Amino acid sequence: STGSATTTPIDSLDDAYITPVQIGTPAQTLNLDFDTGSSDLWVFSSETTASEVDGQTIYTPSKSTTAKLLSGATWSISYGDGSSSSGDVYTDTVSVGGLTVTGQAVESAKKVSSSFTEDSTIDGLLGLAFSTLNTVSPTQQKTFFDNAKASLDSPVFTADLGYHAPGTYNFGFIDTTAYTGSITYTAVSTKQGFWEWTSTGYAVGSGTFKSTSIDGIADTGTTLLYLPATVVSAYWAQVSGAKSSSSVGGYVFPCSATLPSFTFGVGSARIVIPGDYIDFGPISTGSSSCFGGIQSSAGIGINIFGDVALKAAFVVFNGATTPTLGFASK
Repeated sequence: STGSATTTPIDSLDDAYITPVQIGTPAQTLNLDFDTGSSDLWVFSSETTASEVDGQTIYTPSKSTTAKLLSGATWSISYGDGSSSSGDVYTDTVSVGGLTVTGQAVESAKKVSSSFTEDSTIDGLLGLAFSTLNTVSPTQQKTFFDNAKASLDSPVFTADLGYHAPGTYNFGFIDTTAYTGSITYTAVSTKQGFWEWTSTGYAVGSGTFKSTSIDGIADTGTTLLYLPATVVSAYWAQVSGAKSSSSVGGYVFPCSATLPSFTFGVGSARIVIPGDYIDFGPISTGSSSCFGGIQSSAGIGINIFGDVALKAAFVVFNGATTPTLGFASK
């Protein structure tokens, strides 16, 4: 089997991407944030505290003839940005782009933190990291991909995120029309539950490539590119007037700037992030200070190849017995 679904930016800055997902019988379609950095499929629901729902579409398990309470199961997750959610668990039928999993754990939110409430466009998360990170207790549950994998034509999914435009998540096949040149594959460590890999270095603009190992995670659920402070400083030093602002919470730059590209290495191959991908717009409405898309990972504790990086590539999440990651230009 295979599946193919379009993923769409939630706003004009590509702050996140949503993908329609069918849950239950009859189908209830929710727009979920596909997140290769976590492993819970959770949704706003009829059980979510009313004051914490503000415009999201909810899953109502009582209206699904295939929903079953997973008795005694609870979940609770906290993400790197301090956001969180928790609740109980149903199993139900879940379909993405024509690919169907029966008995998928659908984690129903009883509580969500303020940033989730405040984002009316995201109805939940669909985790695509390794199932070892799943938070369901006392019986850990599998991700949608883990459940689908054996049925897929090939045990892979691909992320093809757009810049200020829709893109595609495919399951079970590699669309050879969706990228240019060849796909370069690179090793993955699953030890921390992430799609963790090591970039071979970077360049800023037309500058020379610096060969240096950068361990980090391929994370569609993080907006920006978070890298070591040394790398980030080298980038922003090429932008007149750019500075790290403690009050704003990262590097800002004059909105009048033309940003340089940023290149990262994948083995001997190179992925080029155009300068415009690194512009996240005014820090507040009407400001001439703009927020940068490349930020320091210092104090996160891990480097993160988030959407800013991934959207410059066609990315293969290869779930073979020994997982690997593939990157192609597009």
